[PDB]
Amino acid sequence: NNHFRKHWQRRVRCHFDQPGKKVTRRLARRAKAAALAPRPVDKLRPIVRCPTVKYNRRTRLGRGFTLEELKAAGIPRLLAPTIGIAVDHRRKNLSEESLAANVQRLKDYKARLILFPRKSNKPKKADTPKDQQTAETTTSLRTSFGVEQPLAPGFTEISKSEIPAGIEGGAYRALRKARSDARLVGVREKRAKEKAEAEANKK
Amino acid sequence: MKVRPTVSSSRRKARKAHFSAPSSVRRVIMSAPLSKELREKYNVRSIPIRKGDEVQIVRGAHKDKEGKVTSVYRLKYVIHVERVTREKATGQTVPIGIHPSNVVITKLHLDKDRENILARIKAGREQVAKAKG
Amino acid sequence: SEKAGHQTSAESWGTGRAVARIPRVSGGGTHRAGQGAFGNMCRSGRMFAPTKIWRKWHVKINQGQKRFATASALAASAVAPLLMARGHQVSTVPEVPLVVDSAAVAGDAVAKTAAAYKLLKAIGAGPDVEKVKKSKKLRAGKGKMRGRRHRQRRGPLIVYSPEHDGKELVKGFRNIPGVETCPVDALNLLQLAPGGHLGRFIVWTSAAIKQLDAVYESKKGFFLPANIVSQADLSRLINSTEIQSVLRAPKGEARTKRAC
RNA sequence: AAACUUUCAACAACGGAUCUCUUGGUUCUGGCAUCGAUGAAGAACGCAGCGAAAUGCGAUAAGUAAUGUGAAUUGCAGAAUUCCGUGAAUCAUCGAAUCUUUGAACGCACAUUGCGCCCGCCGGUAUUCCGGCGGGCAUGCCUGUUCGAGCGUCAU
RNA sequence: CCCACCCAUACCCCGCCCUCAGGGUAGAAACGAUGCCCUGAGGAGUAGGCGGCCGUGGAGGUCAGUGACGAAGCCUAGGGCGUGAGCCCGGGUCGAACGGCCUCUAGUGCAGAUCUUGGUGGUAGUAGCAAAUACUUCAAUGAGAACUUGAAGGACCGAAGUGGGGAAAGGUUCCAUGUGAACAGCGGUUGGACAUGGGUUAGUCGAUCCUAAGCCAUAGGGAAGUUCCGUUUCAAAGGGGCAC
RNA sequence: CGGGACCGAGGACCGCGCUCUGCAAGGAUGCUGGCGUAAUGGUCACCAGCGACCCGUCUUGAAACACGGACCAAGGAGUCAAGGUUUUGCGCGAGUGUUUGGGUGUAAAACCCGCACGCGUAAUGAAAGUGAACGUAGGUGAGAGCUUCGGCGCAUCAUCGAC
RNA sequence: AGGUUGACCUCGGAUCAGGUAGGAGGACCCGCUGAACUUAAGCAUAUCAAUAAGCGGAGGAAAAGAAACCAACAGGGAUUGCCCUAGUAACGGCGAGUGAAGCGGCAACAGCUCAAAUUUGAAAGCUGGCUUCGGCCCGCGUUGUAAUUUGGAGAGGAUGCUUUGGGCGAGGCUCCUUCUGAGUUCCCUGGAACGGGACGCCACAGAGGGUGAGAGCCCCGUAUAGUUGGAAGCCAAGCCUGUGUAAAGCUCCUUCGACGAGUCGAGUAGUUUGGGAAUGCUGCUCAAAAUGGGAGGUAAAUUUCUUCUAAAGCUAAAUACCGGCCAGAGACCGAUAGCGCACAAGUAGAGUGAUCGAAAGAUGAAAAGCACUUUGAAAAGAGGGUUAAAUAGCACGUGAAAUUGUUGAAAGGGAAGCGCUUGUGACCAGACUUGCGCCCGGCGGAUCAUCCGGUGUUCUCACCGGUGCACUCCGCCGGGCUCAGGCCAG
Repeated sequence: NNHFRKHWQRRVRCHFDQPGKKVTRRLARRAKAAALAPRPVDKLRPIVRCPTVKYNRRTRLGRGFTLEELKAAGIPRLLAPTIGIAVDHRRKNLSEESLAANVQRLKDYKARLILFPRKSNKPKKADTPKDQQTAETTTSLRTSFGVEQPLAPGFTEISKSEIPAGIEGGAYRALRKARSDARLVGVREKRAKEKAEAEANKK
Repeated sequence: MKVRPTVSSSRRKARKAHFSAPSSVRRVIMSAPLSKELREKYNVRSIPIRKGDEVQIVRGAHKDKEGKVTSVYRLKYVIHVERVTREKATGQTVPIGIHPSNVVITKLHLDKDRENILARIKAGREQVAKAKG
Repeated sequence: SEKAGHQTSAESWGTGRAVARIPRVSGGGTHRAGQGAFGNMCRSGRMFAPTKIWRKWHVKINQGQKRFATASALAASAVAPLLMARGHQVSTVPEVPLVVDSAAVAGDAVAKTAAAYKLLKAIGAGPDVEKVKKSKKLRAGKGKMRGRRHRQRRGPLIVYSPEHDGKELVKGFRNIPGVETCPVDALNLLQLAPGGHLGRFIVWTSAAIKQLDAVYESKKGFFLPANIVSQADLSRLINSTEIQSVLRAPKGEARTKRAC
């Protein structure tokens, strides 16, 4: 199964520039950090759960925080991208748990945020005072605000008295019954409708 | 070992630069050491050579001969010293080319620009020695 | 170049009675006209199987085997016969492995080349340094035109701890020919076994020799390998009482008399 | 026996292999973004005391100005440089200039150094004639100005 | 029918080489144990298969390697080692680098390909240098004269010329002076060769102007487009005069 | 009991023996002469006796035919990449693979890091789907090796069962 | 005056005032157009290939891009690129073959602007001309220029708090500039030390090159902190000041909440795709809607559900790069190699033309490139010179072979060459030259044996210092003797 029947030699890409490109990327990152100092080099990202049944076990970083997350955290949507927070207006919060986790994440960031005044001689009440402006900082939000628990714990200890009884009939039989009911949902509905029509006709 | 990325240790590039150097670069290339008396007087080790300097030949078959520099043939990378000549077939006198790194300057042809050169070299050497000390 | 030998217009003159059927340069009025072209046997033609940049230049090696080889080279560096068999002048070295106090190298103590050279002579690496100094020769071949003009022997390798000794000793040792320096946490097999030959002469600092165990404990996925042989003294094993007491009697001698 | 032919050897020829050399190729890597109607790329013709080419330049023509350096250039000739300096040099840099005939090429043409038109200035006896010099005159399109055309729609 | 005799790489005995097989060799006075000692058998080879070695360019290590008191290369009726590919040394020449060992690496080994490029033989001082009727004498020049010049003779073209001038094409071949080599299939003092200079003068001769066959812009229509058609068109395409 | 030819492998002793002060018994010593250098030996050129087709290619079964070769120097043809497969060496091992990337660096090297991912750890069916112990992971016959000498039985093979 | 005088609209003129386009380059990029060799036995599906050639249009990148997306999950969340998905789903005569995407990890991240609304208590907007730089004009424009709003919303309300403008600026960074350590010490070879030997020195510099032969210290440079002088930008700790006319954000809400048409979609035709049942593009015909529309990879009707919100627009980065400019490198090539070109090479030369397209590097450290004499018409030759060498003479480093001349040797009655074995002649490499051991004699010395002390070792062996006083040791010189020695032989 070799696909060499076209003029493949015109489109061969070698990668001798791999260490040079790593050096170029590191120089660009150092320049970006020096331009952004004392801000972190990256923006804060929310925690989202991967789609599909293969990957819904694991969480990861998403694009940006939702508008309802920002509203529940008390950060206006025009202020948020100016203080290192990514905003995503497309994502919605369908469930309470992800919303609560990302709201707590935003609150921890806001509690650890040091906001310098726009004019040094005229600080405002929303600004961090000068005698709190000096503290140890982080320059990597992907590290200091990473995904701490991407997966659930695979091991947990409980007492023998707290062992669950289990579903009646067994887990295998419960799976078989659930599959059977899903396959027979429409047949039973049609049969019930026909029985109701017959009962109405010959009541 | 060289460290700076603008420095090349290519032999081909070095020889191309040396043999295609322009005249002002060749002036720096044909430098000569000063005598010990001149070194202790001026705190200068070497200087670009020029016409009117007095030199002593310390290498080659004309070693220990002395004289004034009569010509600086920068095109041939050579200097001519008076009375350091040879006889042609015809009985005429032809100058013998000497590389300036084979001579030592015993008397400097001095003018205002040469004094400025010596003064700024001495000042730089003293500044570097003071900073490193 | 991929276009080499193919920047010509040339056609074969066909089967005939006179000349070979190689393609020949068309036209006239010049020496090239009528001459052979495109063949690997032709002057000014394309070579057979022109070299390509997508040749496999780099070799992927397992990190576990790299760590194994580095550990073996470190173990071979502590065997004084192997240092002599690799050619290091270590007859005046007081102990192998040679460990110098970190107070003699830390900070700016050997930041000057004269001080570093004096320390090498004091600890006994001086004959090896002089061996490198006297070994310089002009290379035989085209490597002289290709930027590789001289060859010389390898001297001592100084292994240091950057956290405790600093990095000014690197500048101190840099200009001495043959003397190499390496941090204890980034040891290099190309330096530990030059030319694939075991037994490099190494000068250790006390901080580096104290940090080596933590260096090898911090390597994830690697443990120091177990040998297939517990006792390497074959003479001791063979001439031990446990083996000798159960042997059969000898059935002959080292030399056999000729019968007929 | 010599000559001749052939073989072997020394020296001499023929020829340019071998060895060593390499201001050149080849491949990889890093950096940078900058042509032109303000006339480009390309072409032609010229320019040095003594050059045909290569190189450099454009009638200010192997160059001018400016800045820097600080005593050459060199094949010959001839001059230097007040050397205690507005300064040698086939020097470097380069921000000011010059930049022939052309070419997208633009008055119309061009297989012609062909033929015009408009406006100035100068000279020759000159209100009329003759000559020279300078500045202009392509196409499509946009904004605007101004001069217009049509019962196309109207007011009066 | 008989007796003797001749010789194959066959058979017998002996030595030596290689391969295969079977044994020995550590309380090691012990060994390139990848070694050594003992014994036996066997030996042709195409396609084909496998092993070991030799050689070339380059890389790491090493030999405290060789070298202007001569590296590499080259020549050698001069030697030594190896079954062999090869390796080493002497002598001569020469002038700036090079080699051994273990690994690494490849554009790595030639008699052929009517092979490629370059160089060189026999043929061979050979075939030949025989169309266009034809040359001779004296003098000069010069190192040198059949093919330079002057004179003296003899001829040929024979006015549809071997004459006198042009168009195309060439581009200095024109003229004077000088000239070694090369070229002028012989020679050369001569030359359209080589070197340095000189030479082309217009209101009236041509070009320039006109239109022919024909070609190209414009209006306008095609075409993805480079562009195609169109040349009087389905174009507001301009001249003159007068004015209190 | 004579006559002649070719050969002398080995390198302390050990053995088989005999005719037993010793020997012809598991392989040559003793005595003597000339010469000590081109004498022996070797290389090259040539003569002599005997021997001896011109190489390569092609074809078929083979020759023959046919093709290439005036001579010399230098050049000159199973390479590289991707993917399989079998075998050898190596590391780790129900796991294995750092090098997409990140950290770091004496800077294209070396060193370090881990999420995912690939392959393996489960198969089968078109699919929906289901999914590997009756038994010291079974019986029987062999089987290297070990054994307390009664047996226990590796790998592997054969055969009957089980999932 | 009304047969006049005007307002507009459309269409023209002008060397009108001011601008702009064209060509080049095209490696990479965006489109259009578009093969065949090849691979399929042949061969019209197919493959090569949505490639080469052709045409148009950009930039330092282009393009794409803030969902009419993916999905079906506990849901992700603009674009691009790498790894993986995956040689998988899928497509395919008579089979050769072809071949994505979602998820996941990573590099890099950045978001927005219109149309559809009446400013209507005031076109609040703008090109151009003239300016005394205050403005004033000629106009554009209501067939709509500003503000406000863009679906994430917004408009209107309510409500009470928050928000803002200028000017300095320490200092830092980027780019050219001045300057940087140490032997030409002594001896030998040599034409020349940069070679060999000795004695030093520098080193954050022992990279590279030059100099009469391998130079850290002769020269340029090389390393590191800095240090002179200048220009233009950027970032920036802080510090002075105006304050609310106005604009701006947050919270809640009855209500309102415009949202792109010959377009979407359908049929058909061609082409294209893995999407030959599920792809995209274009042409022709038909041609929409308002919880509507698109999508949900098997055709259809009915009932649901989930996701976005097309038919208008902009936007850095991560990505590409056989073109250009600058630079650094290599287990690359070393003048028939390496680019066609190391040289006055895209040159000379050829062709009407499109185009085709070479050969060709090296005296010597320095021209010191041969004075002068002599013979020749000259070229040159011979002397004599230069050079370290002319066995380097502008035919020039080295100087192979084919092939040729001379000299020396030899062979030859229609081939030579080759194998085995003598001989002749010529020319050679080895071997050998004496060693060891005794017995006497003569010399020259006490590193004889034992003992003592110290030291080292293998812990019982040695070395060192004292002791020997010469019948003992160690060399030398004369003899004599035994043994072993080279070649050919009996």
